[PDB]
Amino acid sequence: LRTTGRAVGEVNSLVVVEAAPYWGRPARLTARAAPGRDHLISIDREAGL
Amino acid sequence: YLVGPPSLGKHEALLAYLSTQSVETPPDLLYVPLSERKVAVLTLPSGQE
Amino acid sequence: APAGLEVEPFPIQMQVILVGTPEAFEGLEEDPAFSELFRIRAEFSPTLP
Repeated sequence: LRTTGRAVGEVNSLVVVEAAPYWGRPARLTARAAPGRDHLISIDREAGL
Repeated sequence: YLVGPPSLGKHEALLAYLSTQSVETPPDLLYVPLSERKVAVLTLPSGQE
Repeated sequence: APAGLEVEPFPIQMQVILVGTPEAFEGLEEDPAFSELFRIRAEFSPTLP
């Protein structure tokens, strides 16, 4: 995880972990803006069916 | 009925407040067999048991 | 048994030192009743300085 410099579309988002002892911590979040479908896909929730 | 988040000491404080109240001579409770199979709940003045 | 033996409560004095994997206590830490009893986590890491 980088706490210095710049990057495009990349953010060190904060979240509290409950799959671990209760604590806040950052994780790298990546956004891909790709010309194509008008639909927005979030794979971290969507898994099909 | 008392509602509140846990670890609030509801039982302890409730008991502490209840212990300060006064009720005049709660009658002694007893069972009286009206037959071989029938039992009736009876109340009596204290000391009449 | 025609009639069991009734054990009245007593003020406990023991120190319960549970042992388990971090995942083992993850199934118990979810309820708030575990926290109001236990405040002491003896934490072991798989790494040392």
